[PDB]
Amino acid sequence: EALLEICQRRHFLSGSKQQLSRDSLLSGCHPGFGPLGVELRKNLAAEWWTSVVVFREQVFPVDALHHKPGPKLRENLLHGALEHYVNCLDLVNKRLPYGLAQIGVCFHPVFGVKSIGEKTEASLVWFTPPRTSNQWLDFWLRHRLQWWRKFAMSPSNFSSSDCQDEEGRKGNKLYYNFPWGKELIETLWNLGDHELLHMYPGNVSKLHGRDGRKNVVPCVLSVNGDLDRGMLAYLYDSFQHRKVLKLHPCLAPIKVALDVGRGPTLELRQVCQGLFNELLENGISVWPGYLETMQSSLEQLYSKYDEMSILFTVLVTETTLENGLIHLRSRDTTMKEMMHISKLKDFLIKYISSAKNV
Amino acid sequence: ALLEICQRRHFLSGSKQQLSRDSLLSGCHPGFGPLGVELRKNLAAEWWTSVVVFREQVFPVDALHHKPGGKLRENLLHGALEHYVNCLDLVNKRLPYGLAQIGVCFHPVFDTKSIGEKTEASLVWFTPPRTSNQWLDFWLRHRLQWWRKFAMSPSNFSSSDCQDEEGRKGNKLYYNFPWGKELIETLWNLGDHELLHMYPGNVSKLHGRDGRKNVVPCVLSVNGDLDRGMLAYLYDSFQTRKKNLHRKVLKLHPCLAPIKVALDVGRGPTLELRQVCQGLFNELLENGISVWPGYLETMQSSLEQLYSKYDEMSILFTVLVTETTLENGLIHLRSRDTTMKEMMHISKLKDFLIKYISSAKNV
Amino acid sequence: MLSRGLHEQIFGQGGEMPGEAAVRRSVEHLQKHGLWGQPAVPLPDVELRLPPLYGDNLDQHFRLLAQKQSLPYLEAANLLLQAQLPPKPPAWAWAEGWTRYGPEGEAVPVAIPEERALVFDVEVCLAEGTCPTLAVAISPSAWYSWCSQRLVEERYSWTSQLSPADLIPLEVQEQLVVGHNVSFDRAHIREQYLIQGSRMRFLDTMSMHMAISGLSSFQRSLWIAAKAISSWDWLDISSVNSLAEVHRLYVGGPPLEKEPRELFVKGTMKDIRENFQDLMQYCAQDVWATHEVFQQQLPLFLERCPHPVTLAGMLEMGVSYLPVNQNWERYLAEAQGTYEELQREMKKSLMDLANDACQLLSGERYKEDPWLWDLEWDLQEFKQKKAKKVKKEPATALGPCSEEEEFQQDVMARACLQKLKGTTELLPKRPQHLPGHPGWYRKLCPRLDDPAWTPGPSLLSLQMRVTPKLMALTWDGFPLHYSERHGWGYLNLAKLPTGTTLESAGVVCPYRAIESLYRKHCLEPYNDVDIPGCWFFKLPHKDGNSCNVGSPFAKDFLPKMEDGTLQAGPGGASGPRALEINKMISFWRNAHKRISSQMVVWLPRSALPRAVIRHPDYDEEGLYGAILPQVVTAGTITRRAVEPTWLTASNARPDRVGSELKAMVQAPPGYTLVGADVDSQELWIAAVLGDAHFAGMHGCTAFGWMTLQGRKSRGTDLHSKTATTVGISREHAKRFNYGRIYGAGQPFAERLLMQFNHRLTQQEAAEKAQQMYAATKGLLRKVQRETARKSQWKKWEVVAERAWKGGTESEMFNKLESIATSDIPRTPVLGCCISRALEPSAVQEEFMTSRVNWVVQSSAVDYLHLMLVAMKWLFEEFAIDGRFCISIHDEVRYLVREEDRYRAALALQITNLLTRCMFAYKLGLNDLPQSVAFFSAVDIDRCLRKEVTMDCKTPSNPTGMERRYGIPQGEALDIYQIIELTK
DNA sequence: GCGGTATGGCACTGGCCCTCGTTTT
DNA sequence: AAAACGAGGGCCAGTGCCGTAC
Ligand SMILES: Nc1nc(=O)n([C@@H]2CS[C@H](COP(=O)(O)OP(=O)(O)OP(=O)(O)O)O2)cc1F
Ligand SMILES: [Mg+2]
Repeated sequence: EALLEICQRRHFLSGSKQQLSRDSLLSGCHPGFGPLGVELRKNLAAEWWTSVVVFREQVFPVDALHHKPGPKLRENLLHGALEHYVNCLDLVNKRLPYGLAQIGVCFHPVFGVKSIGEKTEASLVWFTPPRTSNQWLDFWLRHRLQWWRKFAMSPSNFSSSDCQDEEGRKGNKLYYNFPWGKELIETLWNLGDHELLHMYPGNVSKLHGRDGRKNVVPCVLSVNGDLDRGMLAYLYDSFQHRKVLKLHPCLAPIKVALDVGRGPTLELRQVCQGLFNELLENGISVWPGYLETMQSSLEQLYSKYDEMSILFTVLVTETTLENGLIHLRSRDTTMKEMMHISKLKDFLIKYISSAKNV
Repeated sequence: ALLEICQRRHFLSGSKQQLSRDSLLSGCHPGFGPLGVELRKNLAAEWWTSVVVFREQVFPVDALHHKPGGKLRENLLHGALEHYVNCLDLVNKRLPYGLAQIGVCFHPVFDTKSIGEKTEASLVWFTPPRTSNQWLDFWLRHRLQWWRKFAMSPSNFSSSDCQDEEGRKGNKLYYNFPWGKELIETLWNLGDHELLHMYPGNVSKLHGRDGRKNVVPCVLSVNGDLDRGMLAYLYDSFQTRKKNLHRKVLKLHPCLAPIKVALDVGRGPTLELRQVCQGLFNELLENGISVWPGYLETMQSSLEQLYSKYDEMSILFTVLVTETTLENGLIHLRSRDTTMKEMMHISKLKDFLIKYISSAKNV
Repeated sequence: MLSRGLHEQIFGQGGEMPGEAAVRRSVEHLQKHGLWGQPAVPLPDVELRLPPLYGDNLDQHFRLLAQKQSLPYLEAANLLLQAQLPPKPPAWAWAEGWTRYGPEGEAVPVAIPEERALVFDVEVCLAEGTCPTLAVAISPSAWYSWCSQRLVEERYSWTSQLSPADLIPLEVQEQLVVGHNVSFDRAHIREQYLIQGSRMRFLDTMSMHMAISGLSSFQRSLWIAAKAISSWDWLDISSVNSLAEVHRLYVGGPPLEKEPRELFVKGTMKDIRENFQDLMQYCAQDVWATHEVFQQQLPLFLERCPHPVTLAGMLEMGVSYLPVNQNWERYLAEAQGTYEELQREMKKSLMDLANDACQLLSGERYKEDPWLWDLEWDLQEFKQKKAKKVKKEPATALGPCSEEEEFQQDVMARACLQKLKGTTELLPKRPQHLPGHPGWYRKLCPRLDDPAWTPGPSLLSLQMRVTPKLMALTWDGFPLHYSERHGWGYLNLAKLPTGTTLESAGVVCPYRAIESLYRKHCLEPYNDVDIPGCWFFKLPHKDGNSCNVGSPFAKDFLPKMEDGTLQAGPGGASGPRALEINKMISFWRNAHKRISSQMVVWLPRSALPRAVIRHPDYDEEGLYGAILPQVVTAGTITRRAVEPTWLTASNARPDRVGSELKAMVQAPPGYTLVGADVDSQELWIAAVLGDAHFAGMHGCTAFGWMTLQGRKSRGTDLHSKTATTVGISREHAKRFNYGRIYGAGQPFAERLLMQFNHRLTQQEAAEKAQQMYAATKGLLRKVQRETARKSQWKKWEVVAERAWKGGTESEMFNKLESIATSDIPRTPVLGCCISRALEPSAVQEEFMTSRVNWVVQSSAVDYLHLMLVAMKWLFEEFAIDGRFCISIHDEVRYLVREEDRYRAALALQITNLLTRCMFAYKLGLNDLPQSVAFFSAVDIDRCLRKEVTMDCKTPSNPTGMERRYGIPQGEALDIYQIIELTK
């Protein structure tokens, strides 16, 4: 709709005129991403790795090869995690069931001639005994659903479906309502030991891990989420005469932007540079609109900063060079406020830290 | 050339015996271990911090791994060059400005027929022709400075001034491995040739405001192999005469170190208020510091064993929780740089770790 | 042509003054000495139309010039002397700008205090400087108090604008400002930073005090100790340069009170306004005391320094000017970055060595370490007190699953954790340093509650006394030590006994690892104490040392580090590299404060010469500004310049970090600096003081002939002739000669020449004995040389003859002592007496060397003044734009423009010629040699430096940065006359 | 029989004064 | 419960070596 056009003028996506359709975006075919989309994906992947690093006991990060080891590109992100299974058995001391998480750029064929598409997906291979495989699968189902639910503006938009077959005893797929069509966002399967037993026969005496004075070949849980589809999901979830993207604070790429109000004066640039350094010193993404070079209107400026999903806009007028007061302006409430420049850092940090809840 | 056993025992690399210098320098290695990919993670993050974030006019770019028209990309420079116009639109034609990206590249290699992939962090710096060489020297000095820190011996990393076949100036960065120097990062000043070839029609969409006039941007480029860099720091961390007493430990910089602290349980056995360890664990990971859990263990062995086990993993501090700490509140601590027992408080330990890393980042 | 060297001059037709007997004695002297192998190489004579002389001699020329150049300022000073003082106001006005206090101390709002002359002392809050905040100035008419814009609470942004105090009056005579350390106040003047100007000059009471009754640093050291038989008679006739002290000296009134809180340097802007009235009062007391002191000093100074040349010379010497731009800020940033990097590397290596050496604490294995056994090695674990009770021991008091139903057990463990946390805080008190680590390691760490805490062991040094012993091997030995001196180095049988006993309890001292280390060293008390290196057992004593001071630590022994002995381990070339790192940042370590804090005011595009704007340079949004060097006009000795930063500014070395500091003073576009360096001044001065005393001509001495014989251009000077003996070129030979003139001590010349030549002591001693011929000879029981033909006699009464003393043969030290024996002014020529504390009247005086040095260096400073007034005389008379001066003792650089540079260099040559002719005339005859009349090197370029070609370290590429090049000069500048119409 | 004239910095040290715990109404 | 004395760390100035220039 009118969302795909505000992602072009605000550089969420790459420059395109024909491959800007929803079908091409759902496809791996690209025209990749603009800086905003890249930062959004990086924050998303960071929160993904954070939502699995808090998980007890221990999950080890790995990286798989992209091409075929014997000469070709990878489709799934399971094989490379299965290759490092026997190795990562030593680090866990073969003690308990354990997993391996990894985020990578996987490929898939897209159909004149046919081409190839890319997608950045995050996978988790959870090795666990067959008797406690299904329960842990339901566990991961709940935790992943809640994971998508946290940063969501609406929990009803994300759905969870159950399924099964002959190869997979029980599997679950996480869908997302658009609502132009519910789409796949993440797959959760419960593959048997067959996949692992196929690449190590044998003598298979290495594969079985200890499970309380018991030797047993572990069943394999296949978690596989898409961060591109997730990015688009949150983008469509944030789209709200107003055209403002209300992305989650912890997820939003740029969370603050500061310009000047008084005419082009060096001192204003000095103060703004100071605030720039102070805000970047505490890990706060800030857009520098004080460069500037003209500072035309304020309404189209706020419109631009709202289409870029900036949490707070800051204005450094000439009064700031006297009292230190500065012009804040929210996004979710769009309230024109004013506060001292020294208490800005603490306010932003506290506001970001207050968004940490489940 | 014997620390490999330390890399296999504690997985900073693969456990395969076939890990020759060629196999590691070509990028044909089966893959890095968890500690290795974590080390590379923190190294790449430290790149991203001291290249993209602090310096304005630099924005992240997402280049694809292939071409729409099988072989892949050899460098992530071209894909960044493709995003020149839009990134010019978001900067309002204010050059100099750059595009940075950390992506894995694929290099064809004829083993004397295979293909070796390796992670590379590249930055393409679009700069006016009037100040091309100045920015070249600037980035040379700053990249070299970025690589000379974190090192226990900065004298190994060197730079070389070299010219192109046409005459274009450029600089290479080397690290002194035990078998000789090796290229780890390359800097070149491309004379706006490729950009002219990419946009033959309208060259008006390429003009960037130098200040009082719009000019055709000269294309600077710096590509840094983070795999060879990770191996370089991995070698630099490891120790060499009349020391009279030697211990096995790799001294990685506290910033890029894979696992920061290591929590364990002492005395031993003690049940069952050991749930405090979980508290300290989540409290630690909440602040973003890596903590190794020493709960479920088969040892039950000499303290020297797991101390050396932690020093082989370059773990900064070893925090020990015993029953006396359960009584008062003063846990034990053993630094890696200087093996010495030290008592400390809990939240004081947290803030000590945070301040340790934060100040380590500084001078 | 003629008389062995003279040029065509119109400075007096006669003249000889032949002195046939005298020149016969000189020729006979120079024959037996003996030098009679003349090279006969006539220098190219120059024929040019000299500027108009005023007559009769050049003495009255320079006198009239100096008088007319300093007449208005003398009038103004006289207006200050006969000034009737109006009383201090009852209250100070709290308003921005100037406030005039006239009748009954009323407040009259004024922008600029229009006065002929006034006293001045500015104030500045150091907490957020260097911007002026307060000022007080009294005048022969009324009082004035200036307040800065710091009266309104704002969040200012200091980029050093034109905020400093305004003092100069507009046109569309004239000014004189006196004050204690007047240069500092000058640096806070709004109109002194402009490229053009200025009519306003300054008079320093500190410099004046130094000229009248000054004293040496050695005298200062024991003057303040007042809290060598007749060395305490000058204690009450002179004083230190402090304001309270100089006031207690020249006024002798009640002791002025100083600020007890030091609020301008200790406190912030907040606590200043709270005590504004008081601080204003203090400033008023300061300017008042300064006024009194000035009033009492002016006639005294005029008496002791009768010649106006010194006056005008002191007037122009105070108005220095250094033009700069953004490249200054770039220089600061780059140099500081480099410094922080090298320091980071060094401290990283050292702390790495300190960390891996901390492991040998367990168990008691440090006692075997031949380097690490002197220090603490402590093990603390304190402390706690009992509060829990009673009578029970607190020291001893594999199942697989998948549970998650206890979702809130995490917050249970959290609650347990926090509840456990806040119950131990009251057990200790003040967080001490880490007790687990040894004492030597505790001292080598920053405090935990320190705002600038860095991880691990910091404060590593270089140049400490722990770390050098921590690693370094010691001169073909193993241990190094310190007690009264560190490891002995640089700056008929003898035996010494030995001993070894135990008694308990002292620290254990190993001496087997030492012997074994010596074994390992040679694997590739006596004997081996002379030339080889070895350490004994205990004792401790010298037992074979050359230096009588010691050297903690060896920081300038690179050739004695890159030749084998000595080296370090572990290990390799880490030693010489560490020494290199030390040598690189040696300058920036002891100057970075003075350089970074060195303020600079930027002038906008509205207050600069538009003729520069017309010049094809802006440059690209570039900021142009300047800084006044802030120099004390006259400091001992003799009345030389004294400046904290720019006088000790390092030269252009490819080794030092901030070595570019000298070449950062970049002249504005359209302008260029033209300067010159006197070659040579003090040598030729001594020469003249010899030949003029011996006879009439200039080449009638053994020493005074070689000075004016060599040419630096494709030739060999006297310094260069002594440097090619060999010999070491060239500054070293200069510091050998000039050190020989002012006391050629045998052991000093020994260790010096041996330090510079690097050889063996015997041949060196032979060379010295060969060179000691110059000072030889000299003069009941006594030295076997008197006025009688023989010393041996029987009961011969001659106590009336033991009053004469003087050397013989080559040198002329007899005259330098002749000026050092007079109990009367001793002022040659000119011609100004100094210090009632060094004058042998009522002084022992036992300060001979300082007085010889006083003579020759005063000749040098009067030379400087003469150069100044001469350069000023033909810069205003002719169309030569840019009169701003930048002088460093011998060298002097003027800020001219690109179209008047050659004529300015010509002015320099003329100046040098006239000054040389002055020194020649003041002793006779007016005739002067050839290879000494004109400058040999005249630097003409954008930034000032040493040689015309300049390389550097920090920016690596000099011309790579926006620079130009230099031009040697020369003989080609002798074609552009002083007249405007040239070329 | 004595190099001189200046400017600074850093490390080391010991004495002044404060604080805080230990010992004491 | 309440008064007193010794141990620890910071602010202070002095001293010993070194840094540079002219
Ligand atoms: N160690 C020194 N003692 C000195 O008294 N001087 C005196 C101080 S002033 C006078 C000028 O110093 P310079 O470095 O210019 O030495 P110079 O003039 O004799 O020789 P040149 O002109 O620089 O070639 O020499 C110099 C020294 F290096
Ligand atoms: Mg000189």
